[PDB]
Amino acid sequence: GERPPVFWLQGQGCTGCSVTLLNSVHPSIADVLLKVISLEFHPTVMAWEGEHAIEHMRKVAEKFKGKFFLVIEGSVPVEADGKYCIIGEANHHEISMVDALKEFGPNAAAVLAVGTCAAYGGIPAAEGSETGATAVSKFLGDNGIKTPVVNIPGCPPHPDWIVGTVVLALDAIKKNGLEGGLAEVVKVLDSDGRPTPFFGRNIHENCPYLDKYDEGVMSATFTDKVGCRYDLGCKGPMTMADCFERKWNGGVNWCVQNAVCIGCVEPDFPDGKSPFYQA
Amino acid sequence: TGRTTIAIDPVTRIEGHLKAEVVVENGKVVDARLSGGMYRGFETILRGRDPRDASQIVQRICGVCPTAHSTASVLALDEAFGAKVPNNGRITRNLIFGANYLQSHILHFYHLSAQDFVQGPDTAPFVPRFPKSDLRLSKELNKAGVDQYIEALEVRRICHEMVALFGGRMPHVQGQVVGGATEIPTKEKLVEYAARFKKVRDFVEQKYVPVVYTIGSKYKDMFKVGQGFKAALCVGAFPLDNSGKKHLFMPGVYAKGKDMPFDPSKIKEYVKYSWFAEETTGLNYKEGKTIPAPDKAGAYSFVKAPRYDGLSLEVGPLARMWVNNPELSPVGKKLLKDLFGISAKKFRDLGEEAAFSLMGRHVARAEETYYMLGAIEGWLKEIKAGEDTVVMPAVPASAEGTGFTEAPRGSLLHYVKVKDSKIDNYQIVSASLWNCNPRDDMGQRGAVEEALIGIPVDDIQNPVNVARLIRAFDPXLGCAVH
Ligand code: SF4
Ligand code: SF4
Ligand code: FCO
Ligand SMILES: [Cl-]
Ligand SMILES: [Fe+2]
Ligand SMILES: [Kr]
Ligand SMILES: [Kr]
Ligand SMILES: [Kr]
Ligand SMILES: [Kr]
Ligand SMILES: [Kr]
Ligand SMILES: [Kr]
Ligand SMILES: [Kr]
Ligand SMILES: [Kr]
Ligand SMILES: [Kr]
Ligand SMILES: [Kr]
Ligand SMILES: [Kr]
Ligand SMILES: [Kr]
Ligand SMILES: [Kr]
Ligand SMILES: [Kr]
Ligand SMILES: [Kr]
Ligand SMILES: [Kr]
Ligand SMILES: [Kr]
Ligand SMILES: [Kr]
Ligand code: NI
Ligand SMILES: [S]
Repeated sequence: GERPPVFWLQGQGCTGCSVTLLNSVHPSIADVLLKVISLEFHPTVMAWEGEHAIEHMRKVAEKFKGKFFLVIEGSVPVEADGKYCIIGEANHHEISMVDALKEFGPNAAAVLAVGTCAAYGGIPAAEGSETGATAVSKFLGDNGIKTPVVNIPGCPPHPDWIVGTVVLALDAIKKNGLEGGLAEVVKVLDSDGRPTPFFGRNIHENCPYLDKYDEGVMSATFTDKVGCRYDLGCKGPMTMADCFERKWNGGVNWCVQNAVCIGCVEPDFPDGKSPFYQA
Repeated sequence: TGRTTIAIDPVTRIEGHLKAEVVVENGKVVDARLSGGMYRGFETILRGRDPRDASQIVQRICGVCPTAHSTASVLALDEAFGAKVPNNGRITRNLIFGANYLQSHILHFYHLSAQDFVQGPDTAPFVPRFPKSDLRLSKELNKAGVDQYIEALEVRRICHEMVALFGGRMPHVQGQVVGGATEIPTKEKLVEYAARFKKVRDFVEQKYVPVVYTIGSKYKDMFKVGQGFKAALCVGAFPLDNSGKKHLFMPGVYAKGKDMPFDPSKIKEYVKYSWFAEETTGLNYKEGKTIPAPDKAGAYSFVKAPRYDGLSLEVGPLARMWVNNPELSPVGKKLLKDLFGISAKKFRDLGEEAAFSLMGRHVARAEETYYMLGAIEGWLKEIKAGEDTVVMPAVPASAEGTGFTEAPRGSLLHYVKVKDSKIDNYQIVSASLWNCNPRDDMGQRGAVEEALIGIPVDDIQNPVNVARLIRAFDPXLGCAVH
């Protein structure tokens, strides 16, 4: 089959969701780029630059109207008429993330909001912020764009969650065609827009220290790995993700083993999960 | 007038949102403005929180260098809490962080910079590009470039496995906190760490450091541009003892040919040309304030303008290898001879002009990667399985602290003021702030804006050397603005 065209736009992101993708193990990132997708615009890694890069994205977008996938990393700031995130300049006119999402969002086959920033607002929308950081879905609904949106959250997401969502959706489309599969993709989303293969299970319900939680056996220093981390601030109890099983960075560790879960996949992250180091 | 203005937005194969605007006359850059176009306001987000929350929140400034902000944060927290980090935890911090130096330098040369000189396969994201892209490598060497880019994708992923072993995950480690590191190294995981380390060691020794010198030899003109102010800052990093005295990189400033010691009170942040309230200009970080002003006439950037005793300085691997003047790697000593006919033992033998050059900065970064391999070996000798790595201090009611370190891209400090057991102020002064900033209140250009002066643009249709210069500083605008 064909590798669909993908455009990856960064709003108020830290580039963490591109880096975590580079850590994908099976398939590696190179297989993703050469065999799974055609990444036509990504400002961190692409060859061309500036106005030419934007005009290349717009020619592909015109060519493949309704058929291209848009990845959005980072949140969308709406205050100051979008001046808190300018992402480009073409034709002597600056382009805000507000502009870009209104340009490209209505013509994408689907939008993948990658990371908790994009999915839910996350740290840029947190108490103390001033920029109007808005989640992608809210922004699209707010300007009346109906393109389906998939949330792949995490700060950062696990690479397997990103790759995995893409492969599920591209197989659904191969199976059912494009309208058909995207309905099958939407069918597997929870009430927060997240795919249930990865965010369907609660951390706490599956933690290997659940025995100790129930025994009331609690570690009092981080370096004591026998007890449950609850008293140290573990937010497993309110967090739906599968890191307990697949773990992180080629399986060599994960947040509950090393320290605590800070609940980075959840819509209330970070404020509703803070303080991080008290229950 | 004979002056032609080129604008590039986005600058790609950097991190974050950057617009570059140059003016070209007689085929050479004669004036420049850099615009960091995206703001989040971490310094106001953090106020009112439990201070321990900071060592997580601040990492989300930058997913490429989150361990630098973690490190800076927990040092500020350590000082503010009065926490005496255990020795074994000092070293475990060093191992978490040093490993991302390797990831970050490998990421930058191969996956950000190398396409300035190497043509990728004929598929996106490697095409389309400038029709006259100025790519000089032979079919044989270009295929070397390509295969090593692909190998480096594995090498950098392994580096993050090394970070994660004692850090919990990467990006955004859980393993560094006030008081030390959260997970004592076991014999087992030290084995997994050293196993990965060796693969990275050999790729650094055998592929990365040669390929930089090799590609430079095909671009010797690129050692002759990009000098800017020839002024550099290092603020110290990776403590080697528990007294605050010896560091792998020791502090120092270089300006006007003069080495001088580093005095942090001489840091001030100007905002005349930055989108912040005019009344917040000229503040040292302990008194810093972040009041966004996105409509302020004359301003063109979300990056403040830091100056050291009024000097505009640059930071990063060049700056550190210059100040500290270590010995060059053996492969660097040899290849500087065979390919450049140059004889040199320590870093400053390359000379001011070649070191402070577009291709000089790439060379510094490769040399520093090698140097870091030695540090990591040493700490792998020193760490001791089983010894505790953390203490559990109480949050003070009122306190302040400052953490100084060097991020892969240069000097970093976090400052925290605690009041009523909550963050009252948190100020960040980061590496790409020193490099990618606009003009200060005195009209003096930022380091990169100045290094852009005299860059050749012989073909305005293919101004490839403008971004080539910028990429040599390894910019990340997330860190510059936060
Ligand atoms: S509180 Fe955390 S460490 Fe304890 S059982 Fe739940 S997820 Fe596990
Ligand atoms: S363990 Fe918790 S904080 Fe760590 S990645 Fe999973 S959901 Fe995020
Ligand atoms: N490296 C890195 Fe990030 C930047 N610039 C910091 O500090
Ligand atoms: Cl880092
Ligand atoms: Fe700052
Ligand atoms: Kr990517
Ligand atoms: Kr990246
Ligand atoms: Kr690739
Ligand atoms: Kr890449
Ligand atoms: Kr995608
Ligand atoms: Kr754009
Ligand atoms: Kr969808
Ligand atoms: Kr992907
Ligand atoms: Kr993707
Ligand atoms: Kr899915
Ligand atoms: Kr997809
Ligand atoms: Kr999708
Ligand atoms: Kr390349
Ligand atoms: Kr090469
Ligand atoms: Kr290369
Ligand atoms: Kr490649
Ligand atoms: Kr050094
Ligand atoms: Kr040189
Ligand atoms: Ni950074
Ligand atoms: S960075």
